[PDB]
Amino acid sequence: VDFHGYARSGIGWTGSGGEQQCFQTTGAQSKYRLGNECETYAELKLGQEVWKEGDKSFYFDTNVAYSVAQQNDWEATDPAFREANVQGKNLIEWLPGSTIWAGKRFYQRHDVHMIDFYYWDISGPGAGLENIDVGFGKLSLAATRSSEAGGSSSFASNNIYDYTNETANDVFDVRLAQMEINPGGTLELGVDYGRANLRDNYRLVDGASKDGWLFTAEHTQSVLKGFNKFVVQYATDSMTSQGKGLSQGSGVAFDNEKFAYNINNNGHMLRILDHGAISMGDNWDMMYVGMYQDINWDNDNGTKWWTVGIRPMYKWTPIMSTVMEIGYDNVESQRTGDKNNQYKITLAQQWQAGDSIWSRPAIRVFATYAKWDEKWGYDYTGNADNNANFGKAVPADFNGGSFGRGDSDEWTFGAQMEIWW
Amino acid sequence: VDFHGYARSGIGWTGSGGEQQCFQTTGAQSKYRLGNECETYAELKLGQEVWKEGDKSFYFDTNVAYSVAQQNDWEATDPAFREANVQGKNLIEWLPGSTIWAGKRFYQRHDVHMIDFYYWDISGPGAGLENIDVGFGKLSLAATRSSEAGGSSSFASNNIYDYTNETANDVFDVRLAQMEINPGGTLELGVDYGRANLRDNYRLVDGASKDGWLFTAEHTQSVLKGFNKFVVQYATDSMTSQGKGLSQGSGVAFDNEKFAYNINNNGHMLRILDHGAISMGDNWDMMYVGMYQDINWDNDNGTKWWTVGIRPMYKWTPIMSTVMEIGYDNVESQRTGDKNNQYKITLAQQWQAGDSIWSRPAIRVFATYAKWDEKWGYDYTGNADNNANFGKAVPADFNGGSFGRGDSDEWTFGAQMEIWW
Amino acid sequence: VDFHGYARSGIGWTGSGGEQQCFQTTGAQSKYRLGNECETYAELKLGQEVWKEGDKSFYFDTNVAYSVAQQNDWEATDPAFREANVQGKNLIEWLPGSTIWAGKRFYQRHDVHMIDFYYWDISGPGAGLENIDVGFGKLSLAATRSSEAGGSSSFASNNIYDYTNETANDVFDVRLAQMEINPGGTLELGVDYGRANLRDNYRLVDGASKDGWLFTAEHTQSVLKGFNKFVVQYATDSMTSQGKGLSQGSGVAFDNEKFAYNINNNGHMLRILDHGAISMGDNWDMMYVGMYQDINWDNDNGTKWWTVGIRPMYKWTPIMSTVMEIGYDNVESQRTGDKNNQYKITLAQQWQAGDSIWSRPAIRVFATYAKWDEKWGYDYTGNADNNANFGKAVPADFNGGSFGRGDSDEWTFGAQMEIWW
Ligand SMILES: OC[C@H]1O[C@@](CO)(O[C@H]2O[C@H](CO)[C@@H](O)[C@H](O)[C@H]2O)[C@@H](O)[C@@H]1O
Ligand SMILES: OC[C@H]1O[C@@](CO)(O[C@H]2O[C@H](CO)[C@@H](O)[C@H](O)[C@H]2O)[C@@H](O)[C@@H]1O
Ligand SMILES: OC[C@H]1O[C@@](CO)(O[C@H]2O[C@H](CO)[C@@H](O)[C@H](O)[C@H]2O)[C@@H](O)[C@@H]1O
Ligand SMILES: [Mg+2]
Ligand SMILES: [Mg+2]
Ligand SMILES: [Mg+2]
Ligand SMILES: [Mg+2]
Repeated sequence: VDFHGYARSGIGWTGSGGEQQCFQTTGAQSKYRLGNECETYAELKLGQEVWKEGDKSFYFDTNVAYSVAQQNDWEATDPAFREANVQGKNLIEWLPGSTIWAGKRFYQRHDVHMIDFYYWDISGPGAGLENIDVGFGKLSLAATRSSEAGGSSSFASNNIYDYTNETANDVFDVRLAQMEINPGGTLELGVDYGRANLRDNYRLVDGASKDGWLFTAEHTQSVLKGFNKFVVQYATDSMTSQGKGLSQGSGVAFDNEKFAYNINNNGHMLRILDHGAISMGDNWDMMYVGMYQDINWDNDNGTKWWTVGIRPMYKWTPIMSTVMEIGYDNVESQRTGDKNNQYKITLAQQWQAGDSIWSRPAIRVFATYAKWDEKWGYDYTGNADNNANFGKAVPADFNGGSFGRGDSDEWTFGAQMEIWW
Repeated sequence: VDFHGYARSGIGWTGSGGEQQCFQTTGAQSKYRLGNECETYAELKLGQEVWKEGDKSFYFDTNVAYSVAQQNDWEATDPAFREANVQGKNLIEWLPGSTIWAGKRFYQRHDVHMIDFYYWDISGPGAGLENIDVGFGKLSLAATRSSEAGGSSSFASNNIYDYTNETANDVFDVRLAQMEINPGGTLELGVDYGRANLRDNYRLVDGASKDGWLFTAEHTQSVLKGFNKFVVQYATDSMTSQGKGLSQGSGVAFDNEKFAYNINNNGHMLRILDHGAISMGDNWDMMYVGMYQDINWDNDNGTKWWTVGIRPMYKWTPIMSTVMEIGYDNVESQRTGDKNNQYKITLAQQWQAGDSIWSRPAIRVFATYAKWDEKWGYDYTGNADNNANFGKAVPADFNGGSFGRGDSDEWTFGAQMEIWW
Repeated sequence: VDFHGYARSGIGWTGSGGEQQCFQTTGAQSKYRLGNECETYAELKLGQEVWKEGDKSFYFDTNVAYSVAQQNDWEATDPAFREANVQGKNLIEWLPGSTIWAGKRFYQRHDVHMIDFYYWDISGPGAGLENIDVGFGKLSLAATRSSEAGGSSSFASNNIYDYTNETANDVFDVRLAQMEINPGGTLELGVDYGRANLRDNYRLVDGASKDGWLFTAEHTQSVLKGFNKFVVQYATDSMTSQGKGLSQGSGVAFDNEKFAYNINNNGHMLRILDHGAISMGDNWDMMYVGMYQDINWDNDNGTKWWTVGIRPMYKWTPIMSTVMEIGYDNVESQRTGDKNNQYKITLAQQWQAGDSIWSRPAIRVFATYAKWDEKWGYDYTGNADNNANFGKAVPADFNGGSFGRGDSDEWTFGAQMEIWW
């Protein structure tokens, strides 16, 4: 039995009092994670190669995930059963090296570690034919499923409160990877087509996006004992709200009282991203990100987000290091033109298993400082039935209220482990 | 650590739109499973032989089961903790080869794979003394527990709404197996006695079945590189509603609003079943079932169910096959005499680990067609307080309503893995 | 992968009817467990040494716990994710042999097996530096976290119903162990300081304990092939309600309707405990406890509890034994001066893996008799809003009601396994 997974767990304090607090910019889809993670999260994977004859094999893999508040010993939770799939490798003679698979799977996910941000993730229930050797690269085909909680009506209606039936969304994914385009440099291209897939006689609200595309281009360059990844993605309509390869064609969301409201996602997203991790000598490693993400919707409630950060690591010893993370977010509301910004600074002393910035496990002792200035926020007051602005970006002081996190400061400290195995 | 279990997971589409739909006859207790399974289901077993001295050993076994809708990646659920037991083998010198056990256990279950139907299952919390060598066969004794959600009142009452206290049911099970009765043929006999087991001063509703028996006879014949099982079972009163060896003596059920209603199970069940799996040459395997099950209740709301189906497999290659499944159900309401029927046809291309129809894992690509014609259904409209017919079989058009699945067609397709290890 | 854990599971009957019932004295914090455990409880631990170079290593450990009613096969539950931590051993050159750790962990827990009673348990999310070699002993430092469900208000208020915000409690723990003080005798000393840790501008109710101390002294003596532990603990204010090393500074509790009520824990607790397990020849083992615990609160609602019990084991054979357990509880309400008492007698035939009273797994067949006489109980009628006495000790016949378990008898029997591996 193969035992693999991911986990993080710790204990933290907020400088002004109480348990650790974590700092994310209103409107940003990520935060700089170092010394800024407020939950115990674990994935326990049990897998096995259950049959092997020569070059041919079947591999079975599972994944059970737990997320708890880490404020107590006994923390009862609903585990998420995320993966259960079988991979059949080298079973098709005319397509040597290629894998056939079906089941729930984390399918070739692309992320930026330091902000824990997945930018290409179509994971879910699915099936496909992977790694077809096409001479100048590897071709992979897959179909995966996601579902919105409501969005569909069984009868013709102009009332959005009738659109409460779950709507399956399908994604069809084609990727062509490992194209050697320059010395030490590979290129990967992907296309995703996603669409709401309605039951017979069901309908989406008038104007629903329904379907959409996501186009990806990723260049990977071997540099300074590490790598650089330069990414450009462009998404359309139904693919803009999740933004990582899953479709949300219904354009319907629900408040806490189960009232439906319209979040039409017609429009486009442009994401330009560069990240990597490099070594400078034998004492220094560094991770870095810079990203510009523009989500432009027809309803005007999109966002324009810039991020940049660095995470240098100084190795005193093969297992002991000093790690620092500096991260900056700036988010502009499309609706109001206001801007939200934050800069976060973390200092950590770390013991890790190996001398790389990728080495895990790691035990950290840290101190974090964040300073933010938010001039807008989302209006989630009342409910969607009472409030016509429910879910719209709004200036910080709209109607005498307070929206967004204001203009303030805070520091946290504590200890944490992180591991993948 | 031994890692074992069962899992199935896939992605599917309904021809008229939306996610895969699965087809079961109203009134039947099973469906033809090939290309007709609409959830991700997994049992993860971790066990260990924790002590061994010579012939003597203790084995520890567990089982955590997950069932999710396979419509999304993150699917939070309540896992069922189904097994946790210790088996002590060869500990009693005067009963060589026998096992003593206690804990929650899947105890000698008998099922028909292709319709995923358990016909002899008393699994639950329990204890027993298994495999006593009695010369001409093996004798096993066990006691297991189940519990109805309500059914018991703490005081004398004529109001069925007072019978809301959980009622434990005990089953006492004696089996005599492995009797060689003919060349290549074994016989197994079993008796189950089950009864509601009331707390001091609690009561069942007047007329409650209370207790009941289940008698089983199974003949196993080695034929054509596989087997044939011919089964006859007869159950009485409290053993008829579950019908696999667990008792439900209280005869009380609850609607969604927690209103109690009477489902007295006085009466009998006769089940005549034949199933097996045979090989025809080196290229053909086949599974087959035929069953007749008559549940005759004093209240007239029983059923009379006929099933038959076959699942031939053509082996093109040692790992690649074409599998087809054809299944037919016919259910007659005891109450009205109407009939519900369905025929399902599935075609699949499959890659599996081995050249048997029992070989797992298996990756399937399938297409399923079902056609049904239902003239009756159960009335679950209103609640048990408003509706005197709550839970009764009822003609399809009763009182201008629509009951059962009507007279229609549908086709589905998709991909799926199944594995036991 | 290392597979470790704890589990118990069985089936039982109550002499007067229905499923097994378990017997605990009102006011006691424990019960004599043999033949007196009414649930299936399991901890499944998966761990791994993920990196090792010479003397240095990192160990990763997890723990998922399940507790179900063992009344049915399919028992869906919320597993508790109790442990997820990394232990870095021998990483600090100037502190040889010491371990640095962070994550959720069962930290050096001290319990009395036979009454399943933890007397020193600060487990939870935490971090620390363990086993510092200090010449004449081992020094350990740790900080762990716990949280009360409510207790904090965001604004100044005299209304206890406003104090509904969770309040983090921190515990700082220092232990000095393994001091050889006499031949075959070790001494361990510990100090815990715990305090409610309020968010900025939040408050506790007027008079809240807020913080407190727990002082522990444990002497361990090697005797008669086993051991004797003699324990003295003294706790103050916020450390008295949980009583094992976790703080509950807020002094606020909630009824079932979410009404807050005051359980101020100002006062002190004195615990004097002696327990051990000894061998008498080759045929006899015995576990025993004696404890006096006095919880003296300023509000008068504390308790004074005496327990004593013994568990002799007669070994007929290396794997087969006859086990008996006799246990007595006596609890006096501080408020009324009434006394609750119970004596429990259990007889079991057992098969176990090894010839010790500590050997597991064990398969038991038992009969239990309990006789109790309770002259007081806690008033949990109405809710905290209607009832001024909510939660107070009260004479058995207070206001014509019935409080406590009365004056009665009962016997149970069944089978059970228990294992740790
Ligand atoms: O698939 C990535 C996706 O998973 C989520 C949970 O829905 O994040 C969790 O899982 C990740 C590993 O699979 C971790 O990186 C992350 O810390 C954890 O919360 C989404 O947030 C993420 O986009
Ligand atoms: O004990 C069989 C019994 O389990 C149920 C769930 O209550 O079926 C689940 O478990 C079986 C394996 O233990 C699978 O065959 C089945 O697919 C799964 O749903 C009952 O349906 C069944 O009678
Ligand atoms: O840490 C001990 C603490 O855990 C509890 C559950 O909250 O007990 C459970 O876990 C123990 C093992 O970790 C078992 O000994 C016990 O039987 C089980 O209920 C608390 O009751 C106990 O104080
Ligand atoms: Mg402005
Ligand atoms: Mg008719
Ligand atoms: Mg739940
Ligand atoms: Mg009195």
